[PDB]
Amino acid sequence: MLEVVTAGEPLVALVPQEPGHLRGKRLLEVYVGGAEVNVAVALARLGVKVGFVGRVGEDELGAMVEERLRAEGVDLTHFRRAPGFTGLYLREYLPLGQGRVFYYRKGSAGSALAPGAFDPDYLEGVRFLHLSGITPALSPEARAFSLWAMEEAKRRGVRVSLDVNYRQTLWSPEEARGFLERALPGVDLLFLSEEEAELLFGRVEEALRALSAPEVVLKRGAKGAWAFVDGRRVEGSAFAVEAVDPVGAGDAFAAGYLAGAVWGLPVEERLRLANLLGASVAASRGDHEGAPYREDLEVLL
Amino acid sequence: MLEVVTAGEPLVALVPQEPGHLRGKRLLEVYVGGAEVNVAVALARLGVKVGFVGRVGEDELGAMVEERLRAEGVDLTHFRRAPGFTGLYLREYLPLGQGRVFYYRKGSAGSALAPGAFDPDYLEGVRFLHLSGITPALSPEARAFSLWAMEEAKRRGVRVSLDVNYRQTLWSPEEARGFLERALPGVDLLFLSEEEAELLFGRVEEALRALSAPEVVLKRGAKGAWAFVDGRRVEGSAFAVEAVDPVGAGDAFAAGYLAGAVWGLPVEERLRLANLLGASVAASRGDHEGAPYREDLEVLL
Amino acid sequence: MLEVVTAGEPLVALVPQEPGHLRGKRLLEVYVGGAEVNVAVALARLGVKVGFVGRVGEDELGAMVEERLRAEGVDLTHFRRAPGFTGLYLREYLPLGQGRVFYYRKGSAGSALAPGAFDPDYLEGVRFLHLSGITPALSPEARAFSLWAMEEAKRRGVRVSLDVNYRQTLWSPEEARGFLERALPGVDLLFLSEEEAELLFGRVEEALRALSAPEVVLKRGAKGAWAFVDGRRVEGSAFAVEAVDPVGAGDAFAAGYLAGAVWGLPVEERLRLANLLGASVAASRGDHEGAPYREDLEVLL
Amino acid sequence: MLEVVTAGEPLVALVPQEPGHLRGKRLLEVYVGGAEVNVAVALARLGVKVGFVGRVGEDELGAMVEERLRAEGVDLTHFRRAPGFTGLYLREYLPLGQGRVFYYRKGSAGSALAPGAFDPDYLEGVRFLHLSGITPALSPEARAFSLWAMEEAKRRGVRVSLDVNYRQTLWSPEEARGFLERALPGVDLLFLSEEEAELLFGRVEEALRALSAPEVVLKRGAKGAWAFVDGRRVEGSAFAVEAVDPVGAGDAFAAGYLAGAVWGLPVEERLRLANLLGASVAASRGDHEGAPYREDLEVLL
Amino acid sequence: MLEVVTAGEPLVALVPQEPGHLRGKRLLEVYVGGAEVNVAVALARLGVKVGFVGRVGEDELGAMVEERLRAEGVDLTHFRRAPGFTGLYLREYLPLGQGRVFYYRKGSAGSALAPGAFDPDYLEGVRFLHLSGITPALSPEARAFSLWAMEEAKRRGVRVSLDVNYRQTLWSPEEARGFLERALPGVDLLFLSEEEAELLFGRVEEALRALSAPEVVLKRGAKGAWAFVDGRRVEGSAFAVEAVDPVGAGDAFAAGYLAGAVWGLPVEERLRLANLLGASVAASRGDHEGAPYREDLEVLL
Amino acid sequence: MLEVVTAGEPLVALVPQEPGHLRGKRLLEVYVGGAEVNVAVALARLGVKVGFVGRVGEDELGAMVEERLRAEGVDLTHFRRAPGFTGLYLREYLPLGQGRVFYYRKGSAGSALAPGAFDPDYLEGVRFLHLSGITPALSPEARAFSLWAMEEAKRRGVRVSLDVNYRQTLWSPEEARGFLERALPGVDLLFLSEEEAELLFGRVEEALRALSAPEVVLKRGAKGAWAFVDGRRVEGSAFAVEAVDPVGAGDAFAAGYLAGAVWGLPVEERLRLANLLGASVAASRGDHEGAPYREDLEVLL
Repeated sequence: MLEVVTAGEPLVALVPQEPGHLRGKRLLEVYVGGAEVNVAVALARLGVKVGFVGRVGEDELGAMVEERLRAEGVDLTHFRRAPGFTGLYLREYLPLGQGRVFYYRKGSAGSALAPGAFDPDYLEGVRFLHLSGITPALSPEARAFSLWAMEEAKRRGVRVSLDVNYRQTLWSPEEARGFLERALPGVDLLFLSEEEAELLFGRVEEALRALSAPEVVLKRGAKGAWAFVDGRRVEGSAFAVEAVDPVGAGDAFAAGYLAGAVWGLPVEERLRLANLLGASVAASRGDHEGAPYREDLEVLL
Repeated sequence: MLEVVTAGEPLVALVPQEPGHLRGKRLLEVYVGGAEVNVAVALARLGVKVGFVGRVGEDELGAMVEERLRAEGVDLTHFRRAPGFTGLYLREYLPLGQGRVFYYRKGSAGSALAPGAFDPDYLEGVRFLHLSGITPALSPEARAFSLWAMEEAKRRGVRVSLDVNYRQTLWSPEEARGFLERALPGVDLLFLSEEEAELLFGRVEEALRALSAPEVVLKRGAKGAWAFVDGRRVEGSAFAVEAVDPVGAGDAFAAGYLAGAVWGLPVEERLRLANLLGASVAASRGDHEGAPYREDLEVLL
Repeated sequence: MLEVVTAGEPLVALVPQEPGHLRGKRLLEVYVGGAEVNVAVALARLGVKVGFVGRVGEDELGAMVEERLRAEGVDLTHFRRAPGFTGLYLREYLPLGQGRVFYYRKGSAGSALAPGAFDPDYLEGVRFLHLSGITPALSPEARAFSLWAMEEAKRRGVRVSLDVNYRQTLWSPEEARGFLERALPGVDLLFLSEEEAELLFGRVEEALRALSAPEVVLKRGAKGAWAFVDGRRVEGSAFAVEAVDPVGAGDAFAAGYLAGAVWGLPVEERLRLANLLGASVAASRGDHEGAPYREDLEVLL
Repeated sequence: MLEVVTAGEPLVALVPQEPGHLRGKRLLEVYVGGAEVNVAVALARLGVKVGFVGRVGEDELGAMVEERLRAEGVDLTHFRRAPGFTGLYLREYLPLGQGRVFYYRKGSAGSALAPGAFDPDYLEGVRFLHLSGITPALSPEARAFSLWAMEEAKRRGVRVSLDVNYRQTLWSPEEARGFLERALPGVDLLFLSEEEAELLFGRVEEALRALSAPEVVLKRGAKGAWAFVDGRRVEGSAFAVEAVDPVGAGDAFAAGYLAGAVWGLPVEERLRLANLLGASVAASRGDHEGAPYREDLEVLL
Repeated sequence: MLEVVTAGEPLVALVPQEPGHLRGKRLLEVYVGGAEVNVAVALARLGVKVGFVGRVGEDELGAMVEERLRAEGVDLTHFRRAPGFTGLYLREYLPLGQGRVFYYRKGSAGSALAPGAFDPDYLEGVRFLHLSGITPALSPEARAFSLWAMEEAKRRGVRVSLDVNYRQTLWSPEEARGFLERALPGVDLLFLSEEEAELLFGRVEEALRALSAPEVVLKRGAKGAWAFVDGRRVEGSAFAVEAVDPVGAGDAFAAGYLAGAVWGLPVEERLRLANLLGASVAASRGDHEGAPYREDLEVLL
Repeated sequence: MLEVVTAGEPLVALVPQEPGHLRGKRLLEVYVGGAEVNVAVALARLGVKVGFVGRVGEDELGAMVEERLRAEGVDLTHFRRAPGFTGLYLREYLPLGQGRVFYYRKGSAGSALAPGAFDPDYLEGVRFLHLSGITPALSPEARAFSLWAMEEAKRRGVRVSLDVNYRQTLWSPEEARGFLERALPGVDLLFLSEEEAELLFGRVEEALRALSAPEVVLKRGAKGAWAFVDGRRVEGSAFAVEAVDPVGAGDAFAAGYLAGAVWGLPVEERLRLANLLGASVAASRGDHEGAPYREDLEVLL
């Protein structure tokens, strides 16, 4: 039976082979991305039974997303290609660290996701229901899907895990705050960035007051991160590793935390695991390339 | 002074390095494409003074299209980057020959082209205004621009050259037929393929009565091509070369025919030149990569 | 329910990117191969429900073979990674056509296959059990498994399909002849090439009297192929396409013929389908890369 | 006349182009490896007259090993391809530093090497006879070859240089200790790792007591290294350079030490040279790629 | 109207893809280089109106230099291909940092440049005239061109910017001192390296006495740099970034300083800008690849 | 003892990876070339004991040429690196077939060859001395060396083989004719192409009366070739293979003919062998890459 269920819109990533302006590249690398897609893959590689709910288009790029989700062993009971196109995006990372991203996903098959996008009995028996703030920001339907989804998960006695992921492209801090204001009641585990808390609440403190979920994980760059359970406040191991491709590192972190949770580990081990996946992904090119496999944690253990 | 002026929506092409399904590729080559862009660059390489009218987005792909046109020596007096994104498309050529394309250009800055897009006096003293049937098919504003453009060209004694290029993606054979029947009177040089004639008029014979422009060039696959000028029907040289990447060959063909015209060469030479350009492009990867330079026609001469 | 079940030793292929001696290559491409693996993946792409029975080692190459089969949708109920290593082989295609292969598979986890390797009830309700003459040649345990397998299939009314594939590396024409003469009674569909018939029976005529299975398909290079069913001899379509990487073409051929059979198509269509699959693979690099997807036969239809 | 003679089994290395699990790679880089092979190449590039004794198979990979040994100028009086195959291996280096290695060398032509594998008069006049602990661990014949070899070198008044190289794949710490226990009497220069001394003697101290050769070089990660001559104990320059591909760095270190010795340099210069080669190789991909040439030491001098 | 005019000889750079001796490479990357060429491109990318004076050969490499200068938007009123060849050079960067360069430019079309190489009225209205010490060292004609050029720039009320660039391949410290001794009277902005001052004057102090131009910029490795205006001595921000390809970093630095000057910025902002471009280029492979575009400075601002 | 001795200027070839103008390539492949070098390596691969006489510069490209010759087993007794640089050249093959070359070899260490370049006694006991018409064309010193060389060879009863290879770059058909008329008496085996005969004597008929050497082989494109020996005219096998990289094919042809001669094979076999070598090279990239190994002629036999 499923331990984790994540949902969202998968994307195909087009990245250059090295630093530099995208305008000067003549070759691009292809990867499968998407916040929840990255989390599903990372969990799946760790031995966690995960299911992914979503849609891709009936095109070559959608077929690519599906092969990857299937090769990795994700459950696609409610994942399928459907009329429409698969969204993609282009990334470029500049010499001195100032990167930029371009989207071609507006109106894609996967951006659809409306309430009822799958069968709620799927969630039955599942430990977690992970979502990302990107999804509800895609369209009104998705914003509705999100709420419906976590509500149907609560109704199933399933913990809701949410990764804020404030995408300024999708919506303004106001709408973001709005959704959160409405969604927060049902979140059990909330993943937040210091910059997000600060960009949506003024300071990394106010935010910690407002968004008071049973468990909050505040990621703070290379300065470890703090996990807030039982009013207590555990700090995480900072990392002195330099970023190869920092895209997807936050997704990996979230996945490592969930894996630890799903495996009933103390908050310290959950944090140690979170940035262990986060660091691995940050250390590799691609969105979730670098995510460690079960057998790997075992050996380093 | 300019001899030719083209106009349309530039596109960035993403192409795998060898045959096979796109779902399995991990690398894509980047090329600057677009029917009119391809003609402009080919003419520019042959030494014909050419200007391209159009828009790209204010992103990295748009900047890429601009440096390309600039590097080739295309006049961009009325070409510029504007708010919005640059359209792109993916290509795939299957082992046995069956190909497929995927577009990500809907709502791009380039498909905006509406009447009055450039200063008409730009066309003054110009020999040819070149357009593609792809342009009016992008939208009603582009369909209008098309007509307005040749109207302004005709008003200035500028020969109007039109490459049908029927794209089933954009419109139906009816709307295509509709646009044609309306635009034909302003056309002086019509480039047409057999399939289109049949796909739009039943047979390569009826299409020729209906679409009777002052000079009509009918491409016939490797069976050469026929040039209908002055009740006369010049037959072109058939070529025995295998297509590497046939995509931009028709444009290279028209461009060579135009260069031949702009130079006032006999129909026999325009065809020879047209077939030459088309083959060099067909034998190369990319949309217009492979198009020869004047110095090449000098030597081969 | 499964329609076809294949079984054998998977192999990882290492191939240079262009012709030339292997001693001079600095780069090798990695592909998943294996006669039966190739058939399974081709059928899986055509929508035929197929299961592969076999073992790989508990290494990185074995994990690679497994994700591939999983990504393609091959049932692996009885396929798994086991102690030992995964066999691999290097390939080399010389400029003028003379090729050479090098094997590193002796004692691999995959060449273990012995009688009872899987639960026989797996074959229940299955249309075909596919095997290759390469399998029984790997070892006496594999030679036994082979016979046991088809015995179990026949006992279940499952049609037994066998691709001779005489590998001089593994055994002599005598042992090959010996195995054949013993296995033939349990065979319903025999795929054979002219060279093998001659290399094992003197001439492509004697081999046909001796090896008289209910349905025998004799591949004849580019001279098409003959299908001998019901005293009838259907001749196949000859193809005029140049081999890029001929290696996995025979398997693609059998797979298409099997898909045609599983779909209950006339011998003419099985051959058309078999020749189609074989050509698409021959025109591509890799062992089974190039094999078409059902959606391709839909369109070409 | 020869200054140094090394012997062992050459291997061909298959490495991915970047970090990551071998299972996800589709391209591999080819290199010539083997402990003693790496030492022979490094010495040869420094101007030291070196001979290499060994065998490769009569295959493309063996031809590759020979071209490399010959291109570099090693003496192959007793090196030749012989019936059988050339051994190979696959390496993979994980994002966070946990690498793994897979072998396909068991039963290779080069694993043969039995006593008398060459003509002992070859050693006559030679300063050193370098061997690696990998060789005697390959087979009983090789274990015999080793002892025979250094015995025939002593009998020739040739110093024996041995690099422990404890390969846990070849044999257990017990057998390792055994061989050393028997071999130690004839070793003049022994190269040891701190981890080895610790893994075979409990602590980097006990080992220093037991293995008391006229000269021992204890490599200690990036913490320089200690050279033990005349009861004295010289320490080596630590290095603050990060590992690109640390494979073969120990071989390079050994080669630089021998080059210094062979050139009659004080123990400090021998150590400075040792980690100068070690650092160069560690700084490059491949097994011995990066080994500096004579002219290089000269310039930095 | 032009803000900056630079002149010299463009070169085509052949660099390996990674560290290592050029002798072992089998693939080389192609780039457009040349001290003044690099400066012109960097200025052009920043929005500064720049013109480049020079010559390339009538070969494929010259056509490549011109496309790049044109794509980037440099003014080529006085730049053209002319009978003769385009110079090239090969670079190699060793594992531990000891690189080497090989030239094939002697007698190239661009090495010509004699007094009158262009029309002095071109300089009219221009803020700066940048030159590099490489040019006058190429030939007697060029040495003459330099003096003539800056003299004609002074006569036009144009500030002369000179980057010493002591190339020991072109001339000895004596001839270098000579030219400077004669040229110094007309230099307004002189760019100097600490090693140069030291290699041509004994110590970074004497040099500062002798070469007393209205403004001198002394580059000091990663130790920032000092700008000397009004007897005052401003220091520059040191940088803790490691060199990817340090070739052209000095040109980029010079360009950033000029851009700041051309934009009337205080000496601190000129220095901040100088090493901002310098660092970007040092951070990328190629000669001027990595040079930032206008829009980039804006965003980081 | 040596059977053949070649001599000339080695060259390093830089070639793009696919057809197209050189101005647009960003990557170049590196190959060791040189008419005589190509012959030497081909013979060396076929097992013919061969020595190459020549010089390269003391740079990285020269070291590259040397390791190549050494790796192939070419005797370099009189080959060495000397002050100066190694010549290189760029190549470009256009889509439709029109090719162009660019040289950077003037004044190289290799074009120094003057009379007395090696010890004449080196030629003793040697079957053939092979030279190319390219050599005497490099300079008067090389033109002298050429004559001196064959004079010394003839004085030793060594057969002199000469491949005209008329290079319009080096000299005119008159100077070529002049050198020929003077050298011909010392020639025993003359390799000539039809174009050269016509380009130097009007028609492939006159050239044969004038240039009447003991054995003349006239290459005739794909129309095979004629071998004129003993008033007899053996016609060679025409080949129906498409040129991949035709550049070094003529040398591969001569080399095979020479190997055939050195082995004392009938003219029919020399031609068969010559055509075989030429085709294998024509079908491969590089100057002499593709040339077969003896073990290949063994198997194809």
